[PDB]
Amino acid sequence: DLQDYKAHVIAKFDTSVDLHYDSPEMKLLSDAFKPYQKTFQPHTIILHGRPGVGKSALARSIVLGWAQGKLFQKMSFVIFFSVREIKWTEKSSLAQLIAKECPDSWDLVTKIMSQPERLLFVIDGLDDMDSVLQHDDMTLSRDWKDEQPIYILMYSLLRKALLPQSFLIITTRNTGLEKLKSMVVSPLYILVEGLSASRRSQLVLENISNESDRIQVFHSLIENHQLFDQCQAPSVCSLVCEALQLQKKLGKRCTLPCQTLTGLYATLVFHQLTLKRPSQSALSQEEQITLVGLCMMAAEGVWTMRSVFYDDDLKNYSLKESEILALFHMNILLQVGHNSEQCYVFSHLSLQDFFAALYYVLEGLEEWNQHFCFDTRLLGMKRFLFGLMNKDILKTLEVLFEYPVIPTVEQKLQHWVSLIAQQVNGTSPMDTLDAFYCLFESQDEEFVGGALKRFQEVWLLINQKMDLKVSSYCLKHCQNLKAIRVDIRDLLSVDNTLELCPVVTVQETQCKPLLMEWWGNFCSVLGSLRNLKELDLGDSILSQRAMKILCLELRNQSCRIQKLTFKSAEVVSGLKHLWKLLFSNQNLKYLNLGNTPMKDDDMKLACEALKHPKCSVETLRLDSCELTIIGYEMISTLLISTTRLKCLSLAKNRVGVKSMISLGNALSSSMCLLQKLILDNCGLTPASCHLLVSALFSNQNLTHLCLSNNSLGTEGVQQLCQFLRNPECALQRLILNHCNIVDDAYGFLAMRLANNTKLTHLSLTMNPVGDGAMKLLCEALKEPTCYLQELELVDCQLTQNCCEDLACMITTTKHLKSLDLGNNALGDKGVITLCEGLKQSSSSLRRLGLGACKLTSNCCEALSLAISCNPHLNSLNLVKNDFSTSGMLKLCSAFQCPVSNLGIIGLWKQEYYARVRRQLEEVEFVKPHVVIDGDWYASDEDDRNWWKN
Amino acid sequence: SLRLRTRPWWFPIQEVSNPLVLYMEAWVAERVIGTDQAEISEIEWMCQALLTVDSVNSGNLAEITIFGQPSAQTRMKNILLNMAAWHKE
Amino acid sequence: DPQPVWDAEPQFCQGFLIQGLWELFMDSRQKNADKFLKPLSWGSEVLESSCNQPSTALWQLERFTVPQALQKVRVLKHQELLLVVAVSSFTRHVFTCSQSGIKVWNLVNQVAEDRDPESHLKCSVQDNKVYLRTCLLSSNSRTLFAGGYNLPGVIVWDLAAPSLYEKCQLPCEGLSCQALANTKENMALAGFTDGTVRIWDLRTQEIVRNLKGPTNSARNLVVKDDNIWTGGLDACLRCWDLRMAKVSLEHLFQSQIMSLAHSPTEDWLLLGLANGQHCLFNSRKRDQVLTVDTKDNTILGLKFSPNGKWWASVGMGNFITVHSMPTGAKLFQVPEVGPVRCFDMTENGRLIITGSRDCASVYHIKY
Repeated sequence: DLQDYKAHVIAKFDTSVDLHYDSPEMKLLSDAFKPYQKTFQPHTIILHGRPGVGKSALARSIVLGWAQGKLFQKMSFVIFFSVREIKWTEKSSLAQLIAKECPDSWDLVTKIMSQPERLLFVIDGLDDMDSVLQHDDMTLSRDWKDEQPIYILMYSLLRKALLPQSFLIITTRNTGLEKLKSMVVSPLYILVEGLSASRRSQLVLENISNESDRIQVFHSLIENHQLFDQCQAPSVCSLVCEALQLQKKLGKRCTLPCQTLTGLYATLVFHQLTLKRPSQSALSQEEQITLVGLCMMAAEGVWTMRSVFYDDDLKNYSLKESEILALFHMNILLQVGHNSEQCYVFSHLSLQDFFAALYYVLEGLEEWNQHFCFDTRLLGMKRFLFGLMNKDILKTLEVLFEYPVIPTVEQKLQHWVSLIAQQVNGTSPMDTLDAFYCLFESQDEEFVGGALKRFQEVWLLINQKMDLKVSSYCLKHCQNLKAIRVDIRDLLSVDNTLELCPVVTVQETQCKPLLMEWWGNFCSVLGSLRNLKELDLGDSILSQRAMKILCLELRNQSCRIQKLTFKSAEVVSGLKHLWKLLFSNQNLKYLNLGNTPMKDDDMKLACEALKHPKCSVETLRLDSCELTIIGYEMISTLLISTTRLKCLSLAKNRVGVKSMISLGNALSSSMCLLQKLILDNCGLTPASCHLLVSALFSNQNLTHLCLSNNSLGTEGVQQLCQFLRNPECALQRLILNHCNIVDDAYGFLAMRLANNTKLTHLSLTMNPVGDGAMKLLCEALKEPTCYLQELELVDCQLTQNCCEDLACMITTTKHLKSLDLGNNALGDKGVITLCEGLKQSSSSLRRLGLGACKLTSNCCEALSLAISCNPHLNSLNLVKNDFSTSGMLKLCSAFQCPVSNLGIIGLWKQEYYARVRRQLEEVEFVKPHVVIDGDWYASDEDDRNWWKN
Repeated sequence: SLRLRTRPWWFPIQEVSNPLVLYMEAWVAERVIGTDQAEISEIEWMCQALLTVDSVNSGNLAEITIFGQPSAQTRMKNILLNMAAWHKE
Repeated sequence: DPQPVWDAEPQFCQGFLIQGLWELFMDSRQKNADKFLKPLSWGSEVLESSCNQPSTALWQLERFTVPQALQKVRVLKHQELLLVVAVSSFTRHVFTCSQSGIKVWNLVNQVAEDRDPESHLKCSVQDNKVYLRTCLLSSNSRTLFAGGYNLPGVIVWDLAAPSLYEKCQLPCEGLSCQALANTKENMALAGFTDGTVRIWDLRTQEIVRNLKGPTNSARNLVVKDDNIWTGGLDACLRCWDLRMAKVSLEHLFQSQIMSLAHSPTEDWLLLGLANGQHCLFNSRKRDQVLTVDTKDNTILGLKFSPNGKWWASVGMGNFITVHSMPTGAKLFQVPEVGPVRCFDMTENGRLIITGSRDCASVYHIKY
């Protein structure tokens, strides 16, 4: 009887003559059921692809080939199923389904007796059952002939737990694979594509309007990856071509744009709606109810993951197919199914998403509810909802519905887009880019302008041309931004690339790639803003041409940039053009040029340009550059001449003796006007530093000086004290972060600081001092004739013995305001005896750093009482210490007193229990200015980090 | 209008929704890419990128598609460009 | 007494917008600044800004850094007690294990709380009743080892093929896994309950050599270029030489050892005892041991950094602490719910997994 079944199965499926053949893409599937490795032989093959590609055709052709031959010969039997055409609630058995599929019933008894060794199933659909799964617990069925609703049998047959050692082939959707991958056991995955890329390009090319703007519209259509992805299926490509042709015909009558999917879909649907009406007028009430019911049904179907729409769903919303056919005349809501029950599925998923989006606009126009009787999957609906806020679609909707349309959700969308911009620690570029895409979908000036008004800072990654276009479009409406950062890693890495995609060129004459055009447009948009003053190149790698274009377009008369940064970019080719720009735009006064090697000619050109009277830069950095002795000679020659520089840095580069003497000779003359000088991480010997201080002895212009990470002897510090003692020195801040100064040098420093003004800041980090020299320092600064304000002792070998001296110093002093104690073994007794004199508050200190001082929970009471009544204290730090629960509660209760005026508090709040978290939340609630952050050193009231940038 | 290709288990499904397409000469494409599959599969594992070569175009142009995250795509493309440039000379 | 209280952590922007849209639809058919965490982009990085420092590091001190705090980004929902974890950040995967199976997840998905694995490998149905204890992952991310209580061997899975399937068996009839190891010369190691450490050949599956010691003496195993360091409840540490095949050194400690680790760069060995006392022993000089820390809870895990400048510790005491290698000073903490039993760290030192009862929380390292 097998031949009768063969004849019946070839008779029933016959719908493709030239679509099924011995294609090379089918031999791969035929050989797929073979052991790739000698150990492994696959048992389950799962096919996936885009929703619109012809996969059911593949399954049908497989069955037909088995029935005819030359496709599967060892396979003695195949069975085809279709679950989208059968209800999945009634109780049945595998025998009942097999009898429904197989006309004869006497064969299965002999079939199951010995065939399960070779028995193949072909299954279609299975993606719409992602909603019935209760996820709680389901009983596995081990044998057939069981009365049980069919979804459990699908689960059981899927586990290879019902009819084992039997091969299966499954067809599904990309987005329906979320729950299926943990069901099957060791599958083999095969991916299916639509048409090629060149064919898509030619098909889209043939359907453009060509009204003198064909290039831009074509490229906007094709480079958009989201649209081009779903243009894989032939149906969607045909729809897009039809919509473009329709726009071409009635060209002057359509004000809707043709650059996005929403415009084309609205064009088609609304033109079909207006065709039925003999004259331009308003839809009748029943037509309105039908439209509302259909849209809201689509919305619920999208929400609940259902795409079958049984007849009872049609009844529950008072809808019928005849009305839809009469009203639309378009292939919408097709009917499928061969049994008594019918199934209603849309012609695509895109249409369902579009109608789901269209629901939200029409919700509040009236009260429709009277006449009704009742994250990846939502990308299309969200994009369509964003795109439907265009004003022309709203105007047409108003004309149709004879009522003004003011959708509520517009405020919610604006609020969400604004919430991204105001972030406490900067903006995540992923959300910014996603918002830029969504706002480019809605081509409305008012909406975009109202959305982007509180950004003030932008960070972007650009690696696709469409990204350049959307950023260039949306940046024009940002009028509050002040700083930007672009990370172009690889798009412009290669200098030259000339190739054509189609067989012939798209345009007759281009002569210059599109990518260069879009880069130029983005750079000009950057250059034409008003409130932007800082430009940062981020982490990009640029060629010669990109740098040339940026330089040329930044020569404009409207750019107001003051800071230019190149600290992580390879721009070695375009330094000539940078030097040319340097003396043509006068609004910039800060140039950061770190980590870029410089030859002799580049330095000569830079020095020549820097001397030009048109130039106006006041800060310059050249750290980590590879310089020569001739470079140092040119630096000296520039330095002596008439220039406008006030800050110069030469960090992280070894300096020779000849360079040292040349620089000292140049700096010694009174005609050199410099305020600040930074020289850390360079290779200075004690002799070289001695000559440096000898040269500095006669100068009276510098105010700031840095010599960190250097080797300083006792002769050097003695010479420094000699220079800084005598009057007209005008030095305010001293930086000695890592030079090893020890023993007699601190005595000299204390003697100098005992009676000395015009000195304000002094730091002695990472230096070997005990209690003995700190005694001298505290005694010296105890005197009234010292005007230091800030002392930094982050990494000194400081112990708990001198805490009494610290307390007396605090209570007696009258001038200094800041005190840092970073990595000293303070202990608990030292801190409590320090806060004993700190609580009395005879001084006006405002900043106290107590991080990493080995504080236990025994010193909490004294700290709480000291911070309880001391209105002068403003800042504090308590990181890298441990605390028990009770001590933390006492501290928090102290935070809540009405007398305290703490403005910045340095804590990590994510390392305590729940109760401490709640108390800290209440502290934030009562006082609206307290900032509890761990990045204590990021707060810069006065310019303290001036040498680190 | 149908193409079939295998997808290994370790390649996520989220990163297959943005190919990269590059065009270059067919004669060099056939010689550079090769015929066997073991070396190609090892290259795909090393760069964490999957590539397919198509020569259905009537002209001397062949279509190459690369899948992966942007860094992997850039590295894999650089490897292919360097190999092709060396082979051409 | 104190109880940690959990809350929905991520609430990223897209989730907020989706919740807002969902609320409106339910609202209509009824008649009848906020804090967001940055996304974990591409499963690799976070794209944030580094913290500020009081001073500037040396020219040669560039790649030596120390973390500052940990931030939660996701939760992985198993159902059974978590025992071991792996990462292998080369392929952006996560392997979690329990007493009944291995569930493979992925990190590319952007989900606030995950419940769908990429697969579900179990071995209980093969025999009457078999459990799983440990797992291991090779350096190049091309092989996965696993062992059990009643298993007829240690299974070998292959992860470089177009499919995921069993490859070998490595016979062992009546011995519990209790430990695992691998070597760069294409050989495998294992240490059973009663103290036998047996070496098999990976490419042929032949037993090469057998090493025998007292009971419970192979609970932990760490290998070097030519040495093997073992120690267990016996409160001793001994070294075996593969070439010479007998004991070379032995040391006695006060309490039962619970974990071991080795520094990638220097020659220090980390030991975690049963009273919380960390220790360090020099592998090359082999002179003495020095105690650095003291805690009130037992210790159940150690691990070095890729650069060997800090280490982390997990245990029974509700806390996950991080210490600095130079001397052993405490840096910070993060509380949890119950006795933490496992964790692992990626190759690049960017993430850290942790599993307490049935949740495999993933944190992020803030440099």
